[PDB]
Amino acid sequence: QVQLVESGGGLVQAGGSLRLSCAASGFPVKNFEMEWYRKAPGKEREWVAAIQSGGVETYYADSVKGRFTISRDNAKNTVYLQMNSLKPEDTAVYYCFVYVGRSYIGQGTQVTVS
Amino acid sequence: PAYTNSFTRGVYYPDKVFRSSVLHSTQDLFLPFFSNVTWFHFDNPVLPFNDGVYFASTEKSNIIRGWIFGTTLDSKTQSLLIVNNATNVVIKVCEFQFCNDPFLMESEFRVYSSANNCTFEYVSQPFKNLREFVFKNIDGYFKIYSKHTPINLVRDLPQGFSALEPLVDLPIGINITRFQTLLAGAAAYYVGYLQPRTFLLKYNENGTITDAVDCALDPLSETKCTLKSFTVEKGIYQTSNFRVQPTESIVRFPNITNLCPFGEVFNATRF
Amino acid sequence: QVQLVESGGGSVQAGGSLRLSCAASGSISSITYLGWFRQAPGKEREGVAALITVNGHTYYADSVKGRFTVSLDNAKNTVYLQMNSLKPEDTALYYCAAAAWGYAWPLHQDDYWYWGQGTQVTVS
Amino acid sequence: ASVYAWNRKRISNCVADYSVLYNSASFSTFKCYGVSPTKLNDLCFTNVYADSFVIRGDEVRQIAPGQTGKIADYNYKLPDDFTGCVIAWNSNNLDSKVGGNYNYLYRLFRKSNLKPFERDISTEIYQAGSTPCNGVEGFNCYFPLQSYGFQPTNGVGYQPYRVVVLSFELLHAPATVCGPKKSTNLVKNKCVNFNFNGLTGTGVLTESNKKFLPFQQFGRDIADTTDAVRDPQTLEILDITPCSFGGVSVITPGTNTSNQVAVLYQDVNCTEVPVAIHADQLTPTWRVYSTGSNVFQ
Ligand SMILES: *[C@@H]1O[C@H](CO)[C@@H](O)[C@H](O)[C@H]1NC(C)=O
Ligand SMILES: *[C@@H]1O[C@H](CO)[C@@H](O)[C@H](O)[C@H]1NC(C)=O
Ligand SMILES: *[C@@H]1O[C@H](CO)[C@@H](O)[C@H](O)[C@H]1NC(C)=O
Ligand SMILES: *[C@@H]1O[C@H](CO)[C@@H](O)[C@H](O)[C@H]1NC(C)=O
Ligand SMILES: *[C@@H]1O[C@H](CO)[C@@H](O)[C@H](O)[C@H]1NC(C)=O
Ligand SMILES: *[C@@H]1O[C@H](CO)[C@@H](O)[C@H](O)[C@H]1NC(C)=O
Repeated sequence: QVQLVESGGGLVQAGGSLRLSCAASGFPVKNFEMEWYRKAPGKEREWVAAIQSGGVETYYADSVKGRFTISRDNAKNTVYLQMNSLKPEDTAVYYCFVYVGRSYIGQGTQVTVS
Repeated sequence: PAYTNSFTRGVYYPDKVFRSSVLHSTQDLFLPFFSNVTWFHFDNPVLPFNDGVYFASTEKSNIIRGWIFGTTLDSKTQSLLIVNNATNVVIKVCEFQFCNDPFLMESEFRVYSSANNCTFEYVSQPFKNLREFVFKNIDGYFKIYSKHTPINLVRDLPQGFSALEPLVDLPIGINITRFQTLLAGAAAYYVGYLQPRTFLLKYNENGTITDAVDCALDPLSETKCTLKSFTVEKGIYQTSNFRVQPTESIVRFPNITNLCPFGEVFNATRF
Repeated sequence: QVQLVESGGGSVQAGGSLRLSCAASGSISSITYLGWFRQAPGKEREGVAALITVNGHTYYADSVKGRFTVSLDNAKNTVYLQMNSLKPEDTALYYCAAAAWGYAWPLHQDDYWYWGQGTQVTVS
Repeated sequence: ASVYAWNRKRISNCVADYSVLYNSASFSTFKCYGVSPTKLNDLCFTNVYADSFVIRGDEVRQIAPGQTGKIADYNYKLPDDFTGCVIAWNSNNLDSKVGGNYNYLYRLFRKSNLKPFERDISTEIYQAGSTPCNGVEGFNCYFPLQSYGFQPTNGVGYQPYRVVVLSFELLHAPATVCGPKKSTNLVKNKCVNFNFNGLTGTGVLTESNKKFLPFQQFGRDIADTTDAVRDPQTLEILDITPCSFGGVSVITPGTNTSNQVAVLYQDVNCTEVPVAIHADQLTPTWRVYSTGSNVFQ
C-alpha cells in the first residue's frame, strides 16, 4: 500500500543545481517523519536530511549544512529537495525513507557529479 | 553391605526461633532414632534421594571434593553441580554431560565437558574431622544444616548429641531423584534418610538443644512426649488409641436371575 | 479515580499575563506527573509544560521556553501555569492532564491521561 | 549492546536503588507498566533480568504492550499485561561522533512477527520473492542489517533514546535484586511500635543482659511470646517488655457519707498516670486525679 518512487535525477557538473522529488502514496505526510539516504559507490548508506512530522523543524547532515534545503508539499504528497553548492563527493544513488508501519524504500535515482 | 546404626544423632533446630529452658514439640522431617545408615569406602555408586538426606563424613585428608545432583545426569534434564576446592567453592546448575566414570598429580579434571544452557551461578567461601550435613529439597528450595566436630576413631559413628544449625538456602527449583559423589588414600562417608517424625525438643538456658526424644521410638519416650517432661513419675499415663483396620471389603447382593426375553429381539429373523 | 477541574481562563491583550490552575481530587498520592496540553485551531493538540510531583523537575517546549513557567501547590492539590509575555499565536484550548504511571516527555495524546474539561485562552 | 545481541543477562544477589534514577534529571520516557513507580523501591518481584540497547527515539510511543509497529515487530516485543519498567533518556551528548554512529547496526526485515522477549540473532537475508539470492546482492536480496545514522545535528526526536527493560516475570523462584529499605534510628525504654527486619509489635525495648550466638534472628520464651529481636545495624542486643495495661477500681465510702473517691490504677508505676490516660483530653475534674500531693504507690 505504501509506495515511494524517485525521479528528477540527472548528470550535473561541479557547482550546479538540481531539484529532486520523492512521491508518496497511501499515507499522509502530516503524520509521519521523512528521511533521505544516499549510497555512494564503495561507501555505506548514510543519512542526508530529515523533516519532522509536524513540519516545524528541518535537519541536515554535518557535511551538507548550509547547502541543502529539504521541503514538503502536503497537497501533492511529494517530498522535495532544493540541492545546491556541489562537490564531487556527493556522487550517490538517492533514496527517500519513511516508517509507515513497516519500512518502505524506493527504487532510487541516479545523480552523477563530475 | 556394611550398614551402621545411628545412635541418637541427627537432630536440628527446626526454625530460627530462640527458646530458653522450655520443652517444645515439633513435627518436621527428622531422623527416626537407631535407623540404618550406609558406609562405603575407589567406590562412588549412584544413590537415590528419597525425600531428604542426612549426611556424615569422617576424614583425615580432603579426599572428597563435590557432588553431581540431577535427574538423568545427561543432556536432556538440568543437573546441579557443587564443587569445593582448596580456596573456593563453585555452585552452578546447568545442562551437563557427566562421564561414565567421574573422578577428579596436583590437578585432574575429567568429570564433564558441557557448558550449554547455564542458568545460575554462585561463589561463596568454604581420621580427625567429622562433618555432618543435611541435604533436603523442599518446595523448590535446598536447605543445608551443618555441624563440625573433632573425633579420633576409624570404625563407626562416635557418641554424643549435637544440634544442627542451618546455613544456606538455594533458589534452584528443579526435580531431583538421584545424586552421586565425587572424589580424587581412602575415606569414609555416611548417608541417612529423613522420615516425617514428631519430636520433643529440650532447650537449655541459652537455647542450645541438649536432649531430644522421639515420640515413636519406644512408649517411655512417647509418654515423655505426651507428658512434656524428661523425667516421668511413677504411675499410669494414657497416651493414644488404636483401631483394627479392615482387609477384604466383600460384596453381597441378591440373585439377579430373571432372564427377560431380549434374546428374541437379539436372535430373530424379522423385527 | 482522578478528577480534574481547571479554570483561570479569559481574554487579555498580548504582552499581558494570565495564570491557569488545575485542581486535583481523588487519589492525589498516585498522581506522578502533570502535563499542560494546548490545541490551536487547525492544529493537533501538542505539549507545552511538564511537572514531576516527586522530583519537581520542569520541562518546556521550544516555543514556550523562557516565557512560560509551571509550579505545584501540594497544600491545595492544584498545579499552576503562569503565562508571561504573551503573543497572539497562543490563542488555543488549554488542557490539564494527570498521570499515574510515571513521567513521559514529550507529551502525547495517545497515552493514558486523566483529562480536564478544557479552558479557552484568547489573546490578540 | 546491539539489537541483534541484547543478552538476557542474569544479574542476581544485588540491590538497585532507583531514587538515583529519579533525581538523575535526564530521563525522557520513564514508563513503568503494571506497578506504579512510587511503590517500586519498597516492594520487589522475582525474575529481575535486564536488557540494554540504544534505540532510535521517534517511535517510543510504539513501545507498549498490545501495540505493534517497527520496533515491536522486528526488534523488541512486549507481552500483554507487562509487569516491569521501560526507561528512556536523552543520549545526545555521549553517543555522537562525526559522520554518524555506525556501531548500533540494526535489523530492518524479518519473515515473521517477533515473539515477546526474544533475542533474534541471524546472518542470512530477507526472503520476499521466488528467485533465490546467489550470495551476490541483487534485486530482491533485501539486506536487513541496516544502519542507524545518528548525527549530532539531529533533533531530539531523531536523536536516540537509551532503553533499559527491567522486566519482572513470574517463575517459581524467590527474588534476587530488590530496592533498598530506608530505616530511622532507634528509641529506648518507651512503649513504642517498631518496624524491624520482618516482625512488628508493641512493647518496650530495653537493654539486655543475655548473649546471642551469631545465627539466632529473634527470640521467644515459654507460651509462645517473644522476648528479643535483632537490630542489624548497631550490634547491641535489645529485648521487649510489653508496655503496661490493667483495670481501674474506684474506692468509695458511700454516697451518703461523702462525695470523695479514691481510684486504684493497678500494677503500674505510679508516675506515668497522666501519660497513661489522656489527661489533656479529659475533664479538669479528671485532671486532678492524675497528680497531686497524695500520690501513693
Ligand atoms: C540394619 O541392617 C542390619 C542388616 O541388614 C539388620 O541386622 C538390622 O536389624 C537393621 N537395623 C534395624 C533397626 O532394623
Ligand atoms: C535451554 O533451556 C530452556 C529451558 O528448558 C529451553 O527452553 C531452551 O530451548 C534451551 N536451549 C537450548 C539451546 O538447549
Ligand atoms: C519434575 O518432575 C515431576 C514429576 O516427573 C513434575 O511433576 C515436575 O513438574 C517436574 N519439574 C520440573 C521443573 O521439570
Ligand atoms: C444369539 O445367539 C448366538 C448363537 O446362538 C449367541 O452366541 C448369542 O449370545 C445370542 N445373543 C444373546 C443376546 O444371547
Ligand atoms: C450512710 O449510710 C450508712 C449505712 O446505710 C450508715 O452507717 C452511715 O452512718 C450513713 N452516713 C451518714 C452520714 O448518715
Ligand atoms: C517507677 O518509676 C520511677 C521513675 O524513674 C523509678 O525511679 C522507680 O524505680 C520505678 N519503680 C518501679 C517499681 O518500677
